[PDB]
Amino acid sequence: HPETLVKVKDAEDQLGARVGYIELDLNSGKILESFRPEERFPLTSTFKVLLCGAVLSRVDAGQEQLGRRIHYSQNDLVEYSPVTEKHLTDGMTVRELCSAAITMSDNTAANLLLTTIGGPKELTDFLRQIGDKETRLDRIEPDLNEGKLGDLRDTTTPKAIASTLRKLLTGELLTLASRQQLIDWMEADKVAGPLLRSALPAGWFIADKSGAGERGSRGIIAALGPDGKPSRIVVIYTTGSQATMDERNRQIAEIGASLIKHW
Ligand SMILES: [Cl-]
Ligand SMILES: [Cl-]
Ligand SMILES: [Cl-]
Ligand SMILES: [Cl-]
Ligand SMILES: [Mg+2]
Ligand SMILES: [Mg+2]
Ligand SMILES: [Mg+2]
Repeated sequence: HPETLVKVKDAEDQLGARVGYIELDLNSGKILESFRPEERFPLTSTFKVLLCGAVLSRVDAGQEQLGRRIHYSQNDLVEYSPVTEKHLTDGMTVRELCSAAITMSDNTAANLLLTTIGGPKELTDFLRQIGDKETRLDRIEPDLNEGKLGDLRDTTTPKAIASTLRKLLTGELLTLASRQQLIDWMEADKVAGPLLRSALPAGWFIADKSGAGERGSRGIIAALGPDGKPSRIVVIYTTGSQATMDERNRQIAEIGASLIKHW
């Protein structure tokens, strides 16, 4: 809706940074609204959904088991790993790792899952195979969060990842069991949800993944809608701002508030 565009522009002005935005109709994939939809932005932790989609695709193909236990070491632990920090001695199952990676944004969990699939290049190959010609993962956590000026590594476009999310959550790319598991992880309660959850009306559905990185990078991908069912995909990205984190979050949240008000 045009009012949302005005709020996207106001966010650019307040943040001193580009903001990319797309809304899709979930059933049809029709683009309902867009701003800088084909410009590149860092993925940051939004990639963790794509990662777990690649894992679930392997499960469906009999190449991975959700109950397989992954053993790792102290040196595998990277910053912002609140779940994996608690399982050095006992390990974690693949299922537990995806839950941590999505719901808790656990960085080491994502790195371990990347090992299970064979690395960033294998994620990128999975994306290409399902028809995403843009998204790329090149590095692991935390370096993928760098957000360097002029760097194409670890980026997507709003349009590309919106379409990819729709492929993962709807249709037949994943089995029903895997689709539902991915949605369940994305819908699970989180510690704080400033970007969209804070705007979402009661009774509405949201399955989301946020991301935050260096150099102003921030984003969210979501499927949301009224009456306990999703009906739209929304993607919002920004990078480059040196405003405070609170200001970044507030500006993105106001985009979401507009989307809901003008739904
Ligand atoms: Cl535009
Ligand atoms: Cl564009
Ligand atoms: Cl492995
Ligand atoms: Cl959030
Ligand atoms: Mg060991
Ligand atoms: Mg649930
Ligand atoms: Mg809840």
